Amino acid sequence: VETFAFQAEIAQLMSLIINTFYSNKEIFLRELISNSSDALDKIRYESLTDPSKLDSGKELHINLIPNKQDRTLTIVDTGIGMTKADLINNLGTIAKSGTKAFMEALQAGADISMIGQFGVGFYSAYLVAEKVTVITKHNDDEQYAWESSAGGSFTVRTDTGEPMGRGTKVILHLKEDQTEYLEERRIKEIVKKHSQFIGYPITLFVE
Amino acid sequence: VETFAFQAEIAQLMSLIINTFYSNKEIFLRELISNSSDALDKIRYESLTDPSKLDSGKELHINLIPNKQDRTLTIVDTGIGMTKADLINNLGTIAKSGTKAFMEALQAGADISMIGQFGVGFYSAYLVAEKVTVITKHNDDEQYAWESSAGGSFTVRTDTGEPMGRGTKVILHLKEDQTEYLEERRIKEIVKKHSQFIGYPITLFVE
Ligand SMILES: CC(C)c1cc(C(=O)N2CCc3ccccc3C2)c(O)cc1O
Ligand SMILES: CC(C)c1cc(C(=O)N2CCc3ccccc3C2)c(O)cc1O
Repeated sequence: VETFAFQAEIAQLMSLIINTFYSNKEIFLRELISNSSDALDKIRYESLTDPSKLDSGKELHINLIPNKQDRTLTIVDTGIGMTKADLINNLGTIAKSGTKAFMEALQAGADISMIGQFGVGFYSAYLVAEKVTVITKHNDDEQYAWESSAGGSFTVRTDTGEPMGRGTKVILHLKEDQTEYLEERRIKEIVKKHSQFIGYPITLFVE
Repeated sequence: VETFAFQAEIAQLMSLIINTFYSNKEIFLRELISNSSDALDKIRYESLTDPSKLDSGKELHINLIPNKQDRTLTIVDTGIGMTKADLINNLGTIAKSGTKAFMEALQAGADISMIGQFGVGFYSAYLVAEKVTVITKHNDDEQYAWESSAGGSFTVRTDTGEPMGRGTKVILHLKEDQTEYLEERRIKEIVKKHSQFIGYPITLFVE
């Protein structure tokens, strides 16, 4: 288990998300699904010119898995996945994101729902989750587990639990008062409201 | 001068944009600026780990250049730019875009303003332009000019006019009835309405 610090501005953004009063939390799901879609776009695109990249799974889809007993909502995709390095650079640093622009926007009148415009939508997970686990598998690396309850750090370790094939799985350990998002009709409502046009099957599992 | 065919679905999307009655054309600028921003994000990001990528220009900005005499609106950025190959793959084929999802969305109630959600916002240029020229320079290639008046094809050639350094320049040869978008106050209005939060300076040139 390796423990890393978030880049300062990331930590600041996370704090903002966790601490700002903002009721319209449901947008977290849209942003996660949107990331999934992007990742699926990427493998689809690369696999045009190299079909062997599908050897780890041809089906391109997104699964939504609620679990009331564990109080978790899991979003799984069969997208391109992330290597260890992608994982650490993309989740722990500003990278190609508009972290700064977002935080500045928030001061100039913008609202949190616009987070996706700035390439940092993943962190909206922290509107509803006390902890977030990201399990990922890229064709070019082994399976890794990223994890963070915020507070300025995250961990990365190899994951030898259930091999995934290829893709990314985001496990949301929900806050106590956010169990709303484990309810079939609530989830259905949100997907219809915000993600009806996504170009990949979205399957909502039942319990 | 090499002449290429658009991938069928691209050609179909372009036709849709050109032929669909849709008054809210001003969104074209938002989408172009958004592409610019993304491209600037990318060079910013790569230049963290390799500062020599800025040798071709350290300033990261977007310029808006109207020209009433030529009836053109030009959008210039100092982003990462595109190689010849990126140019041909990214503008001529579906690539990583949601072209299909967009066109399907349009049938299921979506509207053209949502084009950006599907990674094909560039083509909104054809709401206002009869022709679009894209001049680009990536650190890893020479300067190239892409061009298309739609109708199913585009051309690519080396550009030895004015070297750019690094970046992408989108020249919009406006349709006769769209000279609206050469007016300083109109442009100002649109940038404020749709692109106020972009994280790079946007400079509007005067004539
Ligand atoms: C944890 C967040 C950030 C996240 C990342 C991915 C992912 O694997 N990439 C892989 C690389 C890539 C390439 C293009 C577009 C998006 C992505 C995201 C995903 O599928 C879902 C997610 O919710
Ligand atoms: C003609 C359209 C498509 C377009 C492309 C670019 C561009 O150079 N890339 C370069 C590669 C890249 C990488 C990440 C995000 C966007 C972009 C767009 C741009 O700066 C502006 C544009 O309006």
